Formats: sequence, C-alpha cells, structure tokens
Amino acid sequence: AFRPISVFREANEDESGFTCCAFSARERFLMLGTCTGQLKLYNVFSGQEEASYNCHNSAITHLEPSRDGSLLLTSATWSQPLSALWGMKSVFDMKHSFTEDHYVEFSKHSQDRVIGTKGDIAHIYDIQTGNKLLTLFNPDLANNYKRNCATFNPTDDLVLNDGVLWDVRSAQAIHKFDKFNMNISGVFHPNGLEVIINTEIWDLRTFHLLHTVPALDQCRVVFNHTGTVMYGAMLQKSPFGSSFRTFNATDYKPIATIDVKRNIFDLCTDTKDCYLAVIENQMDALNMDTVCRLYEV
Amino acid sequence: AFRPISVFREANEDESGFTCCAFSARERFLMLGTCTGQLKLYNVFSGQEEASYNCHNSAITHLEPSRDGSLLLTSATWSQPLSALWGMKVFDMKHSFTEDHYVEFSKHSQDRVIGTKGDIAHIYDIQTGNKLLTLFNPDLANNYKRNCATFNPTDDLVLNDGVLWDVRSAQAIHKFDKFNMNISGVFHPNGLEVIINTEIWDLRTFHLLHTVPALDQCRVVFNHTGTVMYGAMLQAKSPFGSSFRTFNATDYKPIATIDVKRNIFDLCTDTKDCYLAVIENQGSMDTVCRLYEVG
Repeated sequence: AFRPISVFREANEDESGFTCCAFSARERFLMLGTCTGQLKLYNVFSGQEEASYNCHNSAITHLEPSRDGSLLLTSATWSQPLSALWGMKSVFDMKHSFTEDHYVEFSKHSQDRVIGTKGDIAHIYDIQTGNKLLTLFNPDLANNYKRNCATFNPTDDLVLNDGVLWDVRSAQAIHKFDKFNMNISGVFHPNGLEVIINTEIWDLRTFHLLHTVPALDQCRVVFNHTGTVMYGAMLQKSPFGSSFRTFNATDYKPIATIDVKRNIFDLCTDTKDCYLAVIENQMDALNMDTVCRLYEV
Repeated sequence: AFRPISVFREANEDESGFTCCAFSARERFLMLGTCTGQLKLYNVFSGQEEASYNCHNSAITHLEPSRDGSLLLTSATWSQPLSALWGMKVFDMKHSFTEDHYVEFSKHSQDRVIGTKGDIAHIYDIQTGNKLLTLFNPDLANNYKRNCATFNPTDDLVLNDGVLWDVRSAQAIHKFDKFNMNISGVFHPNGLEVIINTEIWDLRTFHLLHTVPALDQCRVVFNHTGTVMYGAMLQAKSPFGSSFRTFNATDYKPIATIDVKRNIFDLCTDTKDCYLAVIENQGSMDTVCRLYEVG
C-alpha cells in the first residue's frame, strides 16, 4: 500500500510553492524546487526546512540530483538559461547552463554527460567542459512529439529522442519507432531490453511490438531503483492530474491506482525504495498552495 | 579494528556448546543457540545467562530475530521440525517449518518467512503459518549444494538456487549461470546488485559487474548502514574457518582480514554496529561467544 506518514508545506510562505522533488544523497533529506525558482532542502520526516538556494528567476519544473551527491540538474519555465547544472560540494554554484533546453537528464551508467531537450532536438553535453558534444535531429525520422524528452539508455550507448533510437558513438539514427500518439516520446526500461513509448512496449533487439498497455496513455513514468515497480501519472496549471498508478516492471501488470483527488506536481522514491514523496496542490485550483506528502511504500 | 572485550561461555558446562548468535532487537541480550538444540539468552552487560529454552532436538545452526523484537526464527541440523518460528513477547513456538533447513524473514515488511528445502523455496505467512508460495523451476535449477533462498530488500524479488523470481507474479525472471557447486547468492542491500559467490551481477540488466575472488565459498553479512560487508569462507565441525574478511560494500575492495586463530561458527553485529559477537572454538570442542568492539 501507500500509507501517508507526513506532510509539509513551504515554511512560512503565504502560498506554498513546491513544484518538484528528489531525495538527496543524504538520508532523511528531500530537495524541492519552487515556483519562485528556489531549491530547498527539507528534513522529510520533520517537515522542517534546512537550507535554501537561488537557482532560477522562474518556477523550477523538474530537477535531478546525481547519484554521487555532487551535482544537480534543474529546469525552469521561462528563464534564460532554461536548464542548469549546479555543484553541491563545498559551495552551491552554477557549473554550466543549457540555454534553451527545457528538460535535462544525466547519463545513467557513468554520469559524465547531460542530455537536454529543445522541442524535437536532443543536445548532449560534457559535464567537465560544458561543451555541446552532439545535436541529434534527423528530419526524415522525426515524430514531432509535443512533449518529447530525450534520454539515455542504462549503458549510455543509446539515446531515445522523439521516438528515434540513436547510436551515440556514431551519432546516427538506427531506428524510428512508429507514431501512435501526439505527445509522449518514450523511455528505456532499466532492464536494457525494452523501450516504453506511451502505450507501446518495443523490443530493443528486434524492434518488434511486445505489448500494448493502454493504462500508460499520456503518462510520465519512473521506476523504483531496484527496477521492480513502475510509477505512471497521466499528464493534465499542474503538470499531472490527481492520480498515479503502479505497475509490475517485470510483466507490466497493474498493481494499484492512487487518486489523491488533488493535482500532482511530482513524485519520487528514495534510493532504498521505502518512501514516496508526492507534491500535491491544495481539483484544478487557481491558488498555488502545494504540500509534500510522504508515504511509506 | 576489532578489539576483544569479553567472552560469554555456556554456564555450568565444562565445555561451551554455542553454535550461533544474534543480538536481541533491543539488544539487552545475546541470543545463543547450542549444539543440543537450546536457545540461551545472555545479558550483554552482566554476562549472565538469563534464560534457556528447549527449541530443537538437534544442534541449532542459525537464528534470526525479527526487528520488532516479537519473533525469532531458528534452524537445526537433523530430525523435525528443521526450522521454527518462536514468539518472544512467554517464549513459545508459533509455527514450524518441518522440512526447511534454512529460514529467513522477509526484509522490508517482516510479514513472511522464506524457507529452503534443497533446491526449493517456500514462502509462509507469519500469522497463519500457511505456505503462500513454492518457488521451483526445474528448467532453471542450479542445484547448489548450500542453496539458501532469500528475499531482496524490497521483498519484490527472491533469489533461490541462483534463479531470480518476481514474487508478485511468482515467475522466474532470470537464471544466473553456475560457476561453483555450493553458494547460491544474496542480494546486496543497495538493491542494485546480486552477489553469487565470486560474481557480482547487475540486478536490472543481469550483466556481470565484477569478479571478487576473495568471496569464494563465503557467507556474507552487512553492517546495518550497508557500507561494510563481512565474509567468511565455509570449511571444505565448524561451518567456517578461522578467519573472516571485511570489504567496502560499494567497491568490494578488502578492508581487513581478521585471523581469529579459532574456527568460527557464526558472527553478528548490533543495530548500531558498535559490537561484533563471534562464536569461536577455543577447544580441539569448546565454542564460546567472544564480544568485540567494532573499530
């Protein structure tokens, strides 16, 4: 099940402005982005604010800490730059920024690269230099997904951008997956064998259709760290509706639907896959007044 | 560093017959199984025996207290039942697992027991004692001679005989190939890796990550933060030899080799990893429990 064990808001703000979250490398701490462009560190159990940093001059949409705790990616709404890489060692400082990329992720195996998305286009950057190594766009193969989000596979040898599979080493498109929806561009399964593009599950080896899972329509997905559970939430303002769903990652069978009856902004699980944090707005309310709810998994 | 503090010896015996050890949940006592099937509780502060319970009609091989202090698993050598579950809140037998020679609790939520009978895993409900699942796929068996089935940290997966199972679907996901005759493997507490003898496998992709020669024929246990792994090599009598090794749990690099110069039967640490208890043969049998400061 998912048992709520705590809730908190942005401390001492009239309107609580949490927009996104990720568990920090430090146990007991959650990092939260806010609608005024700040990064907050909270004790997730006590709900007390620890620290605050200034990142953007507009709402943070999404963030991702590196596994080693040294780096953080943020993206914002209408700032220039739209995304940035922060050091979180001795001093919190901007290392590099990614001009017009509205979404960024780390590489997965070795976190030495950042992949950013601008519309239909992927940009790959070196963390050390900040240099743009690659621009991935093929006019013949584009799907023009409206919510495209480029991503590396588990071993960093492949990229999925706009439903197109790229060999990173050669910088060549090797396969275009056919289009079935307007918005969702897809992710790699952590098993390294399958790609999940909206409702379609494709075999990475043969490019054959393995399964159709209608409940995944218009969902963003995240796996737990052990790769046993997949969380999906349907896109809707707030990014998501009021529900998320879990699936068995090993067979795509549904486990549970959780409807919190309030718009969801983000969801994350800790490295030990014991806790879920969900940002929820206090349906389709005009007032921004979010809370972070912590669930025991 | 492991600095010896003191020894618990079996009260009123010329030779001590301890075979296994665990700290109690709240850690006021050490729980020590014996070669005649008794469970003895020793006060850690005073060193004195506070209780002795008749658990099995053969030597206790292994035991595991539940984290909440309410339950204890035991396993024994011969006869029947080979394993049992005991209530710690009057001491009594709750359930027995007649043919399972090894048992463990589930890890994330301790509502289940997993037992091993040869190549077969059995999962039981703690409350009812009912067998919920039997996991065995003859297509995939490795027939490890010292197979011990185990849950992963989230309880979503089981490793049995080197085969990875999805518990929810009760389906074998993957067979890890066989490179030794005995050791069937464990999950790393980090949730990312499987440790099967000398092979470290990626849990998600199943690719080989590392070879760790020093782990050959070892049983392992981690500190409670999962930063240190203890390993002791089975004997080709004492289950282990006279040394154990510690390893950095993140990179599998050795930290220390501890030569006890006495054969080891078991070891355990407390929740805060301040203490290590080791069952050591002083004799040759005279198996005492030596307590060490960790460190």
